[PDB]
Amino acid sequence: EGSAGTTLNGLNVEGTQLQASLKLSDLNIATDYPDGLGNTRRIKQISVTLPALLGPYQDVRAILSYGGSTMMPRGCKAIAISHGMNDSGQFQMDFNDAKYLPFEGLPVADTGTLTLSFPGISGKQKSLLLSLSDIILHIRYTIRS
Amino acid sequence: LAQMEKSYLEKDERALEVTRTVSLAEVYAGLTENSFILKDKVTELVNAGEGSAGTTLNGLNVEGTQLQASLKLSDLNIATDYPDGLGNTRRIKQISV
Amino acid sequence: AKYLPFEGLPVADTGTLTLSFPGISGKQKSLLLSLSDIILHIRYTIRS
Amino acid sequence: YDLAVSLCLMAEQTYQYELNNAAAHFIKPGAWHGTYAGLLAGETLMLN
Repeated sequence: EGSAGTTLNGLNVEGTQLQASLKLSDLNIATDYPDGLGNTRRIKQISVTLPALLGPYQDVRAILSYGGSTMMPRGCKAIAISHGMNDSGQFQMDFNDAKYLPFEGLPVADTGTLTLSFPGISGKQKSLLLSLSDIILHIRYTIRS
Repeated sequence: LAQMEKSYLEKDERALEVTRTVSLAEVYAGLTENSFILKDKVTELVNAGEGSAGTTLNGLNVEGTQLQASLKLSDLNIATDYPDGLGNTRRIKQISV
Repeated sequence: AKYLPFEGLPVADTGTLTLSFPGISGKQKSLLLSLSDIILHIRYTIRS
Repeated sequence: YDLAVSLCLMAEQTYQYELNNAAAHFIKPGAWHGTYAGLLAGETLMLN
């Protein structure tokens, strides 16, 4: 039933679905490196690590979506996490793809919402969420002048 | 051809690639109608190459010198693993064993 | 470039997915006696 | 002409997406001059 933290930077259970939220403006990724090397700092790709005690041949179900007003050409706005160990949604991750990677071109300092949501909080994935140490996001971005 | 290519480029979007692991021991054990454990019914049907197990289309069957294990994909409910707000065309990319 | 096997199977259809073993009593009796379970990695795509 | 100017504006849209410049306008309104049957439309679009 419950929630945690503030809105847009906390946990929330909606029915049978736990989601964990994030605001990218609250990460201050645009000031990690000095501003003399470019101002267009846009996300290339986002991959998720879930260091949980996965059972033998057990799947992960999680959707990391984006809530905001940025364009994000088409269905690149969300991924599905099934491996759980440094994955995007993709099978055989391919940088320099012909198509756009998911979350590619997200401006890394926007006031958007980055929500990772778990289907089935009480059903098939109670034990996975009880054994979840933390949620780790590999935000890969590009600093361009 | 250019009309069809334009419609393809306007209707092609990315994906949501999902792998789903299905073990037949869990499916055959939780089938609620002639349900069985897989590891003992395989040795029952291999040491005597005649019998069957479970219902039709979701069970084991020996046909001559050929054991087959069956499954119905409607009985897996893969289309309701994720919420329906992320797309309805949920089609298999690939199956590996 | 070509289609993968089972590509485009609608994942909620009323179809039958049968895995069949040749030679239950011949060269593959011991393999089927030692079989723990059968595991299927069904890789699919959710598209709007 | 309708199909190919749609392809051109599609390439312009991904130009505006990659280089973070939503005001880049290379494909000018025109190039189908109706009184000369829309001739030299593809020359103008190759120019753009």
